[PDB]
Amino acid sequence: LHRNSLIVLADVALFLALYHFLPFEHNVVLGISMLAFIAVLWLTEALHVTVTAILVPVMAVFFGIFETQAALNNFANSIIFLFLGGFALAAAMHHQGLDKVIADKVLAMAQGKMSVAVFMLFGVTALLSMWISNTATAAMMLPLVLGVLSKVDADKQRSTYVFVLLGVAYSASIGGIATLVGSPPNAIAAAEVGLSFTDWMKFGLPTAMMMLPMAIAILYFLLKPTLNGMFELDRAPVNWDKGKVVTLGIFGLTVFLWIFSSPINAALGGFKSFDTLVALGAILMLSFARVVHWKEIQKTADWGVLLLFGGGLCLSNVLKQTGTSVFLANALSDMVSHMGIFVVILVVATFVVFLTEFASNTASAALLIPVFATVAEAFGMSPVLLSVLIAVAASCAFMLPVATPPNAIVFASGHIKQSEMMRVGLYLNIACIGLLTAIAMLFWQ
Amino acid sequence: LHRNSLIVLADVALFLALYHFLPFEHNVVLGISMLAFIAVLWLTEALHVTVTAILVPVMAVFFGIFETQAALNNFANSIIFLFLGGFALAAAMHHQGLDKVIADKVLAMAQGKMSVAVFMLFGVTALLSMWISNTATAAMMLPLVLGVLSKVDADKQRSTYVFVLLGVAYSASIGGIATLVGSPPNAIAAAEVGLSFTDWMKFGLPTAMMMLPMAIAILYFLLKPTLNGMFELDRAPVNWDKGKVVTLGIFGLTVFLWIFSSPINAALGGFKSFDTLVALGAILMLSFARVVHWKEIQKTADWGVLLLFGGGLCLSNVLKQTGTSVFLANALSDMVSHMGIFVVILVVATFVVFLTEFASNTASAALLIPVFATVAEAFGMSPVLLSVLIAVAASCAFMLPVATPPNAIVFASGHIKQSEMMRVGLYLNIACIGLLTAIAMLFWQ
Amino acid sequence: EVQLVESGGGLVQPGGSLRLSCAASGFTIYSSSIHWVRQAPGKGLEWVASIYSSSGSTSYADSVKGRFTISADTSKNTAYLQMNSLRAEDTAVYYCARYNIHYWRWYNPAGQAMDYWGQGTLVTVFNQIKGGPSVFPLAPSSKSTSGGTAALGCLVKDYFPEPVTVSWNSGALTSGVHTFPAVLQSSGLYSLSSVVTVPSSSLGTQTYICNVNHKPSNTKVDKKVEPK
Amino acid sequence: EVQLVESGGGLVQPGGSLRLSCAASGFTIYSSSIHWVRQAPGKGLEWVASIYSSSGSTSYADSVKGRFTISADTSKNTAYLQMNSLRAEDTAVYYCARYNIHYWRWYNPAGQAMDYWGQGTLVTVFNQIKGGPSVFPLAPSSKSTSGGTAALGCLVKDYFPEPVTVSWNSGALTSGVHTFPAVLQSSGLYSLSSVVTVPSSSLGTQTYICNVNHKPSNTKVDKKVEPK
Amino acid sequence: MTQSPSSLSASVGDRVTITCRASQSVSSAVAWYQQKPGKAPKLLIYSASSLYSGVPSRFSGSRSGTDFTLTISSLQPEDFATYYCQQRYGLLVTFGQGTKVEIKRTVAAPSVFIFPPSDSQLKSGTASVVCLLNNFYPREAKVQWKVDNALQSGNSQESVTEQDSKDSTYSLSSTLTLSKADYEKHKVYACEVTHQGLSSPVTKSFNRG
Amino acid sequence: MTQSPSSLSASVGDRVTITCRASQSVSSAVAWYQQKPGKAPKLLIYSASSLYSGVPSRFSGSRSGTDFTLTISSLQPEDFATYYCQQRYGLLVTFGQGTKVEIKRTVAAPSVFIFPPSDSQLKSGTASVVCLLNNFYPREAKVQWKVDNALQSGNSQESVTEQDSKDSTYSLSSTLTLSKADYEKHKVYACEVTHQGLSSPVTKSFNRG
Ligand SMILES: CCCCCC(=O)OC[C@H](COP(=O)([O-])OCCN)OC(=O)CCCCC
Ligand SMILES: CCCCCC(=O)OC[C@H](COP(=O)([O-])OCCN)OC(=O)CCCCC
Ligand SMILES: CCCCCCCC
Ligand SMILES: CCCCCCCC
Ligand SMILES: CCCCCC
Ligand SMILES: CCCCCC
Repeated sequence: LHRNSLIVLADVALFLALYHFLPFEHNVVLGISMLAFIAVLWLTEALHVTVTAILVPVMAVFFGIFETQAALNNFANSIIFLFLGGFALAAAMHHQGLDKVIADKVLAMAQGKMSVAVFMLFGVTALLSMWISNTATAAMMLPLVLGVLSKVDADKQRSTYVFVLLGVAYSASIGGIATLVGSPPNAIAAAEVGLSFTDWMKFGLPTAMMMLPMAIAILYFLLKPTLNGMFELDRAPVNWDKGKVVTLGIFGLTVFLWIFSSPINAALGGFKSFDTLVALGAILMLSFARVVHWKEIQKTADWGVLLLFGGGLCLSNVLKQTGTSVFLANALSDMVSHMGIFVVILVVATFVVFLTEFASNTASAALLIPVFATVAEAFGMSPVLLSVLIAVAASCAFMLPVATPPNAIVFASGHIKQSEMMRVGLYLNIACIGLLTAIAMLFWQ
Repeated sequence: LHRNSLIVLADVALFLALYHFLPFEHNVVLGISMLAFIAVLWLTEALHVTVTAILVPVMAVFFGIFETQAALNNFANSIIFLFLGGFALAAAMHHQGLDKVIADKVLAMAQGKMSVAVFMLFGVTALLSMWISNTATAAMMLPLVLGVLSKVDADKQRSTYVFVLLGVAYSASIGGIATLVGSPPNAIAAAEVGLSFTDWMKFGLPTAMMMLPMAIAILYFLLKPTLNGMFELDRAPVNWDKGKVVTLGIFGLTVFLWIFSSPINAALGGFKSFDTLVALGAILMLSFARVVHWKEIQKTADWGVLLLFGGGLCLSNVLKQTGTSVFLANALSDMVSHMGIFVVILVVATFVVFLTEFASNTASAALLIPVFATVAEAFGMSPVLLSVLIAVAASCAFMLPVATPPNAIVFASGHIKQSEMMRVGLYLNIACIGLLTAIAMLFWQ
Repeated sequence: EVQLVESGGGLVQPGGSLRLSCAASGFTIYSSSIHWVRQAPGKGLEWVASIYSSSGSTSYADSVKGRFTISADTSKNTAYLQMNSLRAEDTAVYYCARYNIHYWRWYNPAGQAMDYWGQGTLVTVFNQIKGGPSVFPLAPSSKSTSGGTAALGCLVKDYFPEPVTVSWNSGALTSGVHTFPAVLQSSGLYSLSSVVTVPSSSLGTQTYICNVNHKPSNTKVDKKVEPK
Repeated sequence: EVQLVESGGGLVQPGGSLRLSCAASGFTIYSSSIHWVRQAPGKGLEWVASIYSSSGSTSYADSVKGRFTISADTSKNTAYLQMNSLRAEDTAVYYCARYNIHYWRWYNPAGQAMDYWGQGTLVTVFNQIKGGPSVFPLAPSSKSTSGGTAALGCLVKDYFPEPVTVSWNSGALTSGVHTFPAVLQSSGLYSLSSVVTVPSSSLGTQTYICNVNHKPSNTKVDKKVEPK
Repeated sequence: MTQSPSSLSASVGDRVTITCRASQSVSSAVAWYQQKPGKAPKLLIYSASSLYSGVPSRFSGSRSGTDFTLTISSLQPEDFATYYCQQRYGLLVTFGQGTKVEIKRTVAAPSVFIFPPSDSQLKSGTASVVCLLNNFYPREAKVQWKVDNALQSGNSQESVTEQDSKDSTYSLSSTLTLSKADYEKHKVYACEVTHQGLSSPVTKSFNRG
Repeated sequence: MTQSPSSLSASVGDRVTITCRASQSVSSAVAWYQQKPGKAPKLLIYSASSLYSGVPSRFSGSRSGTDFTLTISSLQPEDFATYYCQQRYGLLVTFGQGTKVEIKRTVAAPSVFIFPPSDSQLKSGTASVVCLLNNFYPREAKVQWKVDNALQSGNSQESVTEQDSKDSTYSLSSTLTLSKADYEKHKVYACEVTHQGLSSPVTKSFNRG
């Protein structure tokens, strides 16, 4: 009846037709059919992305690939709890009004000049999107932007609004690239290839600092704003109070343990996922310090994402067990033999960068990182590189409305068109493809 | 500074003093100290019960008992997902207005007589608390009760209000005893001793049907109400609509798979936790049928409980590994040798029944079920019996305000005193001790 | 895969001391209870001691408290039973079993009750030696069953440790033979009987001779049953 | 714990057929790739074939496509390499290794690259037999190094399969001996040399004789090096 | 704990039951063991009734309070062994007094003989008078060592075989161990034997030379 | 894939390096193997540089693009073996052409001798003229089988030992396999030998009888 319902039923027909008409070994065809089914469900978002995550195990058990608990244990990978600690910290420095005070304390340094305050906004947004979230910080910042731009006109010099808002949302989606926490695809990659915090920052932070100024430049040049002006913000200013400095101490200590986590771990006894134990310790420090209450951490966190991590991991483990990934790798051996590596990562980056515009970031990553990480384990390639690339590119959703929520938050206001976003995001996605390809080809060496 | 903070710091001092001054084997003393720490934290509720659950693994890794993931995998036991499916069904038949319509369709059968409508309310409340929750259904029903009792006086014949409301809350806390879903302690027990749905209903449903009429009787006799009257309910009546019958079909089918889960499983291929796969299938049927959207399932479910299950399971696994449970069993061998079984379950039931009045049900269960299940595995006793008994008695929180939320929901209104609840709950807790002891001593044979 | 091998069992004197070891494989002592079970000489099973090493919690039987001591060092796998003040009423075949308790909820080769014992270490509390298995013919009464069968035997007298083998005419007569189990005499010296059934007529055409094989003292004797 | 045992390797004729088996223990073929690696006769390592059974995905080398065929039945553990149309340039020592790929994220004895190979099955594509290791003395030139050392040897001519042992004077001279590796003649018959270094003066006081031990045809010959 | 019955006479194909009373009504840890002579016990049932992996379905268990119980539906020829109940309570165990199931047959007529001591007994200073009971049914033969209407308690030893494999009967070789002059100062020697197959206790007396 | 250098002359305690060029810039699956003569290869490094459990720390690896590389810091006497690189690409593997590290020493003076064929060669119809090179340094001796200023290509076989264990030198036993009349119709027989230790190629000629 409904559209998505027809999508699902066509998906089931496709899966049955594959399962029956694909002449292979049973496990190859089973994994192929599950992959097609899950993919069509994770791109079209017929069923909530997390419902499909849940459905992955149910089809990994009902066909004998796994024992129930061996599948359900995918939903407890230490990266899930690292992201839960990230959500706890976000809730602490939101409920306790830390992010807002940070923003106001930055803007005030730009005494009254918008020309520097907008770049302050971009820096702040990409400095908070690391930890807090991509949607939440964009929603928090849009009011600040409008307060910055209540002076200027909305129809005459509208390019200024487009610049400010797009830069904000772009900066959120980018700053999400700078920490495991910050965007789910980071964690999907890390869990699929076993990465730490500071063993992922090495790929994230340089990329974010090399891609954010790029995007700001391309906005400033495709759009010719009138950023000269004065700055009148109307809200009761904020100030440091006990409970915020405590939260800052806890947050800084947690980040410190996260960064220097190998030297500390070795000096403690060598535990496997010490960043996750740092995250849990952050939860406990916060709760024992009373800055946050678990009700906030449960109202804020997105447990759908935390079930998605497990669903994608189970799909990875399915493509592993069934040897589907190896079947493909053997099927694509000649093409990838002729194609080097530069072309491989170029194709991957192009595909995901122009995909996540139409699909979601988290779902697209959960779908592809398993596929390509396994197919790369088969080929010998390092799954770390491809997983990181697909987690960094899936964030690049700069082209149109809901591809990331931030774009849609901005394009709720109505001061930006669609065509301008399409053009800007096209140029930006090309440049980001170039940048990802270059910094990857570097990290290879 | 704060009270709970002093509780925690005294707890840490106690744990250190044990760890250092208890001369035993290192693992015995470690498990003893962790048990004391966790207990003081789960009774006093200094830290949110779930924060302590999270803290259990962190102290099971930082002292070498377990590898990080071997601990975190406790938070993925199939019972957790069974309860997640229960929460999904609750959200479906709440968002879709199924519970409310059920209630209104029952009350209408009692044309206009309160004398039968109050017992209809008790039956309905214990019929919904099986699936939905204990707090939520009491909150939903309190307005219905007041609508029943808007005719009668609140100060002259107040015993009627006390009867109606206490029976409602008692019925919620009881009906929670009739299904794995319905109350967490059910699941804590099941996970700790590996129980199915219909292999726990055998202990739950008869107990609930033998304890609910008991409680209603003791209320009707300790209080001499004036239940004679007429019935005027003022709200736009409800009726069946598509989306509710679909939800009923899904719910009935899910319950059917849950009950006949062994015959079906054998006829499907024999999978380990087929009730949990039924739960997940219920989520998928609902989402593909569009009666609920995962946003509801995430706003409704109490993931704190789902982390608590894992925390309690990890505590059980700690008391297992360290052999602490066996150390105790050997230490208590003589006393339990003299004491039979009747006395053992009598003491256990008395202790928990009079404990959960002061502490919480879920925390008390999570604390004791591990302890006593392991100590019973040591003694040879069946952990099934003791775990079920502590999960059925912890629900018996009939004595005073917050011991279960329902009591406090009722005693928010102000038409019932405290002393009346204390007296009624004392008599009821004694009678429930008797009943639990009898039906246990039966299930033993 | 899983197995327990028991060692350290052998000869002892009263007021003495021995020490049995029970080396394990296929599981970890850390996650199970070890159980030391002396059966008896020619009687039923008797339990002796137990240990759970994760805690160091040991339980001895009421009959062996200030006389035994169980122990266990993990990191290879073991469960030692040090026997002290061994009495005459302690000679037996000690077995070493494993009992899993907790079911562990994740995975283990753990079994659940004494599934995997071993083979047995025989300890023989001992007083006196220099008993070679003396041999002692038994004469069928001259008035033996007429037209029927008459059984005759050779008695093995005053011998020490098991085993002693008594075969008649070097395997020539394995029909109607009966080699009774050994009995412990009041003086600590074992002594059994070995008998054969035969017709009363064919007695004179053959010589019936029993080979007393005894390795400990390396004895081989053969007695000629010659009725007068 | 883990090991791979390779069997089925032996004598063959050209245009023939053989079938090697590689039975595994300590892991599951289902979760790893099996790799068949013929080294060479007296050369370096060469890769031949591979299989991943979970998918049935096989990869042969460019040199063996319509000639080999790999296979594997799980449920005990195996990886069969059926060799067909064996050529003269295929005699070698086939090894069978395991390569784990995916790291599995939970647990496995899986290794990661060819950690655990085996011992080797030698296959010798073969043309003609009835070569017993003929023996052939080498005379030190009558003008041998004056006041120095002169080496002399016995040549093992026209023999078949390895090994052939050549010790001089039944172990009396293990100093200055050199038993060269066998070389394959143009006719398919092996032939090596075995030489000894000795002073030119002590040559006449001893007879130098080499024992040609050959089990296949059960030969033992001893040639007397007698310079004229 | 205490296990009954002591001895069971059961023919093949029969259904047999064993009871074990605990006297500690806390531990449902009762397990049942099958031991063949001299070999290590083999587990059948572990908690009270739930079967073990590698055991036939005819071995069932039950609890029924503290009266734990074992049931063998079809008694096969390989199920003739000694059966024990163990009860774990904490860390300490205790088995049952022992149950023995034996393949039954008709009454047999004990071939009872009496022997004197060989002359080489009469140099070391002892006499071993052998009273044999061959090919007789289950166990009950109190060999009354009767002389001059004088019984000698304590110095009467008894040794029996297990159940034979061809006729499933027992053979008994008692022994009166006596001193030197004690053998010389008495002439008559008889062993009276009581059995279900002998309506009259038969005594095989004899004189020295 | 292609592995260099072919042969390495390295003395104990030295640091040695090996290079392996892939030509398929996709797979970082390169692993390094240590083989002793006749024995099964022993793994050292698996992906490109990360060490294996049971291997010394002196075996390090590197990628540097497609120029994978192996490094042995302190060359110990037990590290003298044959080293191979394998590159997995999908399911198919390919090893390197082979690298051999040999413990080096000073130039040795090849003790070069020439032998005739024994008279029992001269009945079956063949002659095996043996040109021996004993106790000489590493490998380079192209034994020119020179007669009457006539070379016979193809019919010149060569067999060398491995590196000796007492003096770490090589010994070579070439062989001219010739026909019967071919042996009879020539009188002179010499093998010219070239080495770093001989400034002049020495020929050991001889005549039959
Ligand atoms: C994404 C929508 C899927 C559309 C259907 C599809 O992909 O076609 C089937 C393929 C492979 O099966 P085949 O067509 O090669 O069999 C043909 C042989 N006759 O399945 C896959 O490989 C899907 C992998 C997608 C992961 C991104
Ligand atoms: C619940 C509050 C705990 C109060 C402290 C406490 O229980 O005392 C320590 C005990 C046992 O240690 P011990 O006192 O026997 O050492 C004395 C020996 N000298 O620890 C336990 O057994 C705690 C178990 C509680 C589980 C419900
Ligand atoms: C506030 C985040 C700081 C991150 C610093 C990272 C430098 C390696
Ligand atoms: C609506 C719940 C029905 C439960 C029936 C249980 C009967 C065994
Ligand atoms: C065509 C893309 C192949 C992917 C290589 C991992
Ligand atoms: C005193 C209570 C002991 C608990 C038995 C499990």
